[PDB]
Order: sequence, then C-alpha cells, then structure tokens
Amino acid sequence: PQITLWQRPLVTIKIGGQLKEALLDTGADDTVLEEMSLPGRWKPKMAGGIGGFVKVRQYDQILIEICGHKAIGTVLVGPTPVNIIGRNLLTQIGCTLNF
Amino acid sequence: PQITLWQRPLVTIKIGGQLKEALLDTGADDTVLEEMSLPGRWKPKMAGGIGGFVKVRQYDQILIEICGHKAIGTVLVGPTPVNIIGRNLLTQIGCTLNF
Ligand SMILES: Cc1cccc(C)c1OCC(=O)N[C@@H](Cc1ccccc1)[C@@H](O)C[C@H](Cc1ccccc1)NC(=O)[C@H](C(C)C)N1CCCNC1=O
Repeated sequence: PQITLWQRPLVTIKIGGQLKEALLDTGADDTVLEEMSLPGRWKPKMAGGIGGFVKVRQYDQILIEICGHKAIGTVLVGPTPVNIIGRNLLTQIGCTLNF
Repeated sequence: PQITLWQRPLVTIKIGGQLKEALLDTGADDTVLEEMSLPGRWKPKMAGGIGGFVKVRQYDQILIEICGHKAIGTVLVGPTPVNIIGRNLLTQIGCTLNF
C-alpha cells in the first residue's frame, strides 16, 4: 500500500499470537513494543530516544506480521508510549520513502 | 526520490541560511532541530519521545528546504541528538511510505 503522512502511519501487526497497532517509523533503527507477553530468552538493553533512555528486553528472531507481510527479527520490549516498527523490519517488508 | 531503509533516511536541509542533515521521520508528528540560530519569536514547549521530555522553543511559519523541496511550518528547537523532519513537513514535500 501507499501511505500518506497526514495521519500517523499506524498498521495492524500480529506478534506472539496477539494483535497490536504499531507505528511505521523510518526514524527508528529498531522495533520497540509495549510491555507484552513474549516467549523465549532475552538480553537486557537500553533504547535511547528523545528525552533519554528506557530499559528494554531484547528478543532475537521474533516473527511479526505487519499489514500482512511476514518479517523475522529483533524486537525490543519495554515502557514505550507507542508501538514502533523500526527499519530492521521495514526493510524486510519492502518499505520505501517516496517524494 | 525513492529511499530504501537499509540506512538512516538522512537528507540535506537548508534552514535559516544554514545547511544541516536531518532524518526523514514518519514516526514524528513534529520537526525537531538541534540547538541552532533561528530568527523570530517563539513559545516554550515540551516534546515527548521514548525517554521522556525535552524543553524546546517553538517557531511557526519557518521555511525549510528538504532535498530541494520547499516547505513552511512549525520547527521545534532544542536538545535532540538527531535533527528530525516530522510529518508536518513531510506532507508538504509529498512524502509517502510504500510497501
Ligand atoms: C533511534 C532509535 C534507535 C534504536 C531503536 C529505536 C526504537 C529508535 O527510535 C526511538 C525514537 O524515539 N525515535 C524517534 C526519532 C529519534 C531518533 C533518534 C534520536 C531521537 C529521536 C521517533 O522516530 C519515534 C518517536 C515515537 C514517539 C515517542 C513518544 C511519543 C509519541 C511517539 N517519536 C518522537 O519522539 C516524536 C518527536 C521526534 C517529535 N514525537 C514526540 C512528540 C509526540 N509525537 C512525536 O511524533
């Protein structure tokens, strides 16, 4: 789909059996999700945004379906105000910017 | 241009007679620039990211040229680690996401 930017580019994802809304985010290197129930092992990590740092859990090779396109990769889980799909996954669904 | 997302989507901007590099950022409502010399009047404001909140200065109707496309709008100025072009300007240069 082509997505214009008059509203937040929010898409429906399926991750770990659950349905969520997430922001397609070209200004995010990584993918950050709200506190959620994920299976597997992790490594403590800190994500750094505007205004400072959040402690996150890092899960590798997690399956996600973003607007019906499958991607496998790293997902961060922690106290983000909004679910963020970052460029690590955007590249996998063939996502481009166009102007 | 079409921009893939294997690297940060950094473009050259001209703002207030100066040249800078900024991130085309679909996950940003607003445009935030590092501390810089801007002319005019302002209003104190707080921008809120992943780590909490930064105090910024809000300037209205500021001309920016982003990859050679002029846009006029609100620019926020403050202690961001990266220059961010938000959807408020991205819509003016006809920027879309495509997958
Ligand atoms: C950079 C990065 C590296 C690794 C992993 C991750 C998730 C990374 O990205 C984290 C990040 O905050 N990226 C920002 C841009 C970024 C990259 C590098 C350094 C600093 C920032 C931006 O794209 C997303 C983030 C989302 C958000 C946060 C809080 C509330 C609402 C939305 N959006 C915002 O902060 C914007 C700002 C820029 C005007 N924002 C805040 C006011 C409300 N609305 C809004 O749109």
